[PDB]
Amino acid sequence: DAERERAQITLASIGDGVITADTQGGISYLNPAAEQMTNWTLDKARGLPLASLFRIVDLIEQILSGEIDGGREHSKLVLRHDGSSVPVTLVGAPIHRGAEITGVVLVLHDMTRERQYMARLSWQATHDALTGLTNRREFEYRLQIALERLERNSGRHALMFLDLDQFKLVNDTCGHAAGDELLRQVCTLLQQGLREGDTLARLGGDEFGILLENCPAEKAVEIADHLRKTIQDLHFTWSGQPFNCTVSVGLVHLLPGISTLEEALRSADMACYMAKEKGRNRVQVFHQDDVELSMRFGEMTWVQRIHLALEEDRFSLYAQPIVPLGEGAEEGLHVELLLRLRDEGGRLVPPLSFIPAAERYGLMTLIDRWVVENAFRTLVERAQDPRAEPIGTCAINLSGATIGDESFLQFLTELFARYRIPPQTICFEVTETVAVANLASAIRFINELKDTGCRFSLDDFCAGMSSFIYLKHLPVDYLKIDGSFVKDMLEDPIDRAMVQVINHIGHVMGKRTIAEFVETVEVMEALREIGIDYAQGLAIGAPLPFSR
Amino acid sequence: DAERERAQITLASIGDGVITADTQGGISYLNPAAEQMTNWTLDKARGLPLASLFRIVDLIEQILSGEIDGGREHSKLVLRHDGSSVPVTLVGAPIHRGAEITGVVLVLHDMTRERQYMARLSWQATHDALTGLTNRREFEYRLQIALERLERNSGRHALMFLDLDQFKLVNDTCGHAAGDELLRQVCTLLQQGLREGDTLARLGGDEFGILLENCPAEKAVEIADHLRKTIQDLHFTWSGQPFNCTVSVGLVHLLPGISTLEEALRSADMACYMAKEKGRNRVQVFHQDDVELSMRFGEMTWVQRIHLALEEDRFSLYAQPIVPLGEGAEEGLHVELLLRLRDEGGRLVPPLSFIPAAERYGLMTLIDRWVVENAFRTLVERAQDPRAEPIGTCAINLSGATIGDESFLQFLTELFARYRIPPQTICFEVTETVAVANLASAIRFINELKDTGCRFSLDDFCAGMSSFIYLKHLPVDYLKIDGSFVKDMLEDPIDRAMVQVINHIGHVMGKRTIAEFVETVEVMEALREIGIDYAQGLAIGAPLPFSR
Ligand SMILES: Nc1nc2c(ncn2[C@@H]2O[C@@H]3COP(=O)(O)O[C@H]4[C@@H](O)[C@H](n5cnc6c(=O)[nH]c(N)nc65)O[C@@H]4COP(=O)(O)O[C@H]3[C@H]2O)c(=O)[nH]1
Ligand SMILES: Nc1nc2c(ncn2[C@@H]2O[C@@H]3COP(=O)(O)O[C@H]4[C@@H](O)[C@H](n5cnc6c(=O)[nH]c(N)nc65)O[C@@H]4COP(=O)(O)O[C@H]3[C@H]2O)c(=O)[nH]1
Repeated sequence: DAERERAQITLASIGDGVITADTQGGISYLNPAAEQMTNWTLDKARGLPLASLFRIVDLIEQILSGEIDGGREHSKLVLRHDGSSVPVTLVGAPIHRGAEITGVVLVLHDMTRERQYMARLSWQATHDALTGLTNRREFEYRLQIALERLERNSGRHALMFLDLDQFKLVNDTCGHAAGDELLRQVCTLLQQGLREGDTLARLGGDEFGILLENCPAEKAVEIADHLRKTIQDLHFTWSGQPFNCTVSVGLVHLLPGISTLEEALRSADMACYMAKEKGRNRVQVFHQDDVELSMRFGEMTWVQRIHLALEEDRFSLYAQPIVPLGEGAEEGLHVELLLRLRDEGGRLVPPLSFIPAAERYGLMTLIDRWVVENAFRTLVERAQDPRAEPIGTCAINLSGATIGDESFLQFLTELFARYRIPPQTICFEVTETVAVANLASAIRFINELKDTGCRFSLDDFCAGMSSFIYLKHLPVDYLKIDGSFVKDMLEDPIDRAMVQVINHIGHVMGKRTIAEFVETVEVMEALREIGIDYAQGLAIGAPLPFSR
Repeated sequence: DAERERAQITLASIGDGVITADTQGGISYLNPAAEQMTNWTLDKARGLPLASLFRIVDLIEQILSGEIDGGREHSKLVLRHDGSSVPVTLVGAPIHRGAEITGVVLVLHDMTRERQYMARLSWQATHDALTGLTNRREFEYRLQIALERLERNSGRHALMFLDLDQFKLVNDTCGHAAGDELLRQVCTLLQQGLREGDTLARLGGDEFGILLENCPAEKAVEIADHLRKTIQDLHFTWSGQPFNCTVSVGLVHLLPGISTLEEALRSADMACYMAKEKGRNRVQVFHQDDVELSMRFGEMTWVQRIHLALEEDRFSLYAQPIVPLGEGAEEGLHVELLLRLRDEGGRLVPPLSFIPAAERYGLMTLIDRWVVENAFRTLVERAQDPRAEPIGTCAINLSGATIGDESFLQFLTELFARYRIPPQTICFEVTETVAVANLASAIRFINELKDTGCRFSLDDFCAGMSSFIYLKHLPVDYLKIDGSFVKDMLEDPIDRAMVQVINHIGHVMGKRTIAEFVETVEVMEALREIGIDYAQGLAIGAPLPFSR
């Protein structure tokens, strides 16, 4: 029928190569994109076998009907038979007649064409890949325009920082794929509650940004409380299991002309942190003098609380083993160090409660200098026993405060002299986020320490081009695959490939990989099969006391 | 007919949303990917108008048949009418019956899905986007494996660095799109001449890398000379105009176990530079003592040549104006400074001949200290005339040598005191490549200088995610759109969009843009329309003498 013309136009409109072949070989259809890719017109290629023209290699034109893919892209090369290869990502599917497998269809994507997609490159640079909302790049730009513009600048604006109180919980509990959905659902929820001419963004992690251009002070708080209540009223469930979904809002009434971008962002960040300190699931409006004193007070509260904890010897160190998945691998003992604080009452405080508050008020350099010294102090005390299990590696986490700290190296040279621990045994751990936050400083730090004999590790690493662009400049020795991927790796196929990608690129960049959150032997065997170097988790070993 | 089942399966296999509608509105077809995207089954959406269901916005379902796109993707949003937007890149095409425009077809791509493509992310990180060959990441990794491996390491390997002698010429003359084709053609040409188990890469720019694992010394040179002759025998033509296409090969006979990656790459780079110094279109085999003395000799030759040129006052400075495209924009005079050397004979030497040789032997810090001092010296001499055209901006190019040079700031503080030129007037210029080469150092440099009052500019900038990732960390004030894009912008549609992308993202990152190589008023008007801030080129003003 002439309905073929409609179908032919549709397939011609599509950018990807479309090859339709018979169950044995012979070509049925070729869209112009496939005709171009294969160097063969359908006029002169119809009925001729696929393999006896060009070649799809790394024979293959049978596993589609048998057992392979079913949606997952696979890297292949179209050997033209004259003008060499065309790099493609294949998608195969069997052509049926109910049960009768009559042929096979292939969806080929030219990896060379990627470079040409401009409207897509322009989008990604102005939007978050996951949510589809504007990113910090575009958001700060939009905020700056709102603060300097001459036209449409009659009223006052409103800036909100909305932190999803349960994002880490969902993500760590259910896996990366779950927390991505929670963010994907919270996005549309805020999107529903926002008028036209309003900027909604994801400024990273669990944080979202709202810009309310030309909005009165009352309306601005009324809108905030509503979005806060609607996230609270949102019932989030992952594989039937429900989550107590809620958000911490920080509001800033902005003024165009007199207020600045740095002040605007720093003010919304103070007020947001305040809603969290004031118990989470709260809106907090910024005020320059009053309810700003709360930060001045909080500084003194935490200076005293952290210092008291150091003099009262309330901090203790725990050790969690990291083991090689390598076949018959010996090596020394490898452990990561985990900090534990015991409150005045005598209860173990998890790092959730004090580390962010000690990060905010700038007391982390202290905690790091305390941790490193006690890790060396404990290593000497352990060394006293001849029969004791020798430690080949000892991973210690460093804050952005320490990376910025110019006096740290001297302190470490002083620690190495005093305790005589070999540098090689030590492996400092910095998170990909912390490194990118102060990029120049992380590089300069990493190199100064690597030259001392120490080792480096890039904790909580998530694959993407940016991360692999950053990884080029960070001379780390190891890569800690973010546990959220390792959690539901055997459940969601995207996270299994996300682990698979970190491993290959990690190895290509000459880095040994570590999988975090390896809770089950089944997970461990999955990672061993993939070729992950080390496993850390509950199936390996739980944190046990290191210090006294 | 039942051929609909074949077509339905094909459209279901495709990842992108496919909406087929009537000339007025009503829906004809929806693939499951479009059904998912639009929140409507074809069972319950057939015949109902497109606009009276969901909405494609920033009405639109008519310009496809009229006049718009014809292949170019356009950013749009599918407003679900219940669960807000889905970010997409649209491709429209009219459905015909010869002349009878019966309907319309739309190809929608979910920008959220981009994040999920893993096989594609893994590829891009191990391959060059343009050529499709392995990148430096993968190539160095493959080389390292070849130097340490226990299995398949009986023989000796061969490393080649093949520099395309005319790549800059084609690119500058014809435009970016031409030099990309030349590289695309040279790729398949080397690909044709390479056996199975051989690594062919593009280690950037005009440079390609060849790894010949387990190959005898004779065969290795025989293969080199052949690939050299076949590139020479390649007839390259752009829009009918032919180019004298040829390559400079540098060969290194590698040994697995005793030889190292750093040595391997540095040796192939020395021998390659040598084929260029020995007149280009040559293969050059590396030898540790003999024909290595040529580098020791070349150091002395250029130490003498550059120093002689400084004491003989043979170097002179030229000024090229950069003008704003801004409507009724005044400002001071903006100029870029260009270095000119006059050889012993009295002939103007173009920077092509001495800058790479003075970069290699490390004499650039010298030339930069000479340039900056004479730019300030000339500015004072110009200032002596009251009626003289005042200079508001003066752009000066800095080498990676100067960026690495810790004593430069002191030198500049010394120059500012001595000549009394205000820092604000000065705009130092560093190329995106030079910055990324020593990333930590460029950031630390840029910031130290920006704090002095100076300005910064990122010369020869090419849009891509990596460049926009780097641009985040480089606090430059301006962006010099690579002239190769500006050259054939009104000819190839990809380069017009490549200019368009740099401008928008550049402005989003709060940077003023400059277009290089603005040869015609027509080009200038094109860039003005796009919203480019400044234009530099022959239509604006040619380089005239600045110094004496
Ligand atoms: N669900 C699950 N969890 C597992 C499993 N195995 C280990 N874990 C948990 O994973 C965390 C490992 O630490 P991290 O991700 O590097 O993340 C660290 C690090 O970000 C920070 N931290 C801890 N100590 C220090 C320190 O001394 N200095 C600095 N700067 N940060 C520290 O706090 C976090 C440690 O908190 P912990 O409560 O010790 O949390 C530990 C541990 O309780 C598992 O199989 N399943
Ligand atoms: N086809 C075409 N070309 C145009 C047009 N307008 C200007 N040009 C050319 O574009 C070049 C501009 O310099 P650049 O791209 O920054 O690139 C610079 C820079 O990379 C380098 N350079 C020059 N002076 C210095 C210097 O003093 N120090 C350092 N480190 N590098 C320098 O050498 C290059 C300058 O070489 P020049 O021969 O002066 O080349 C000049 C100029 O001749 C046009 O409309 N059409």
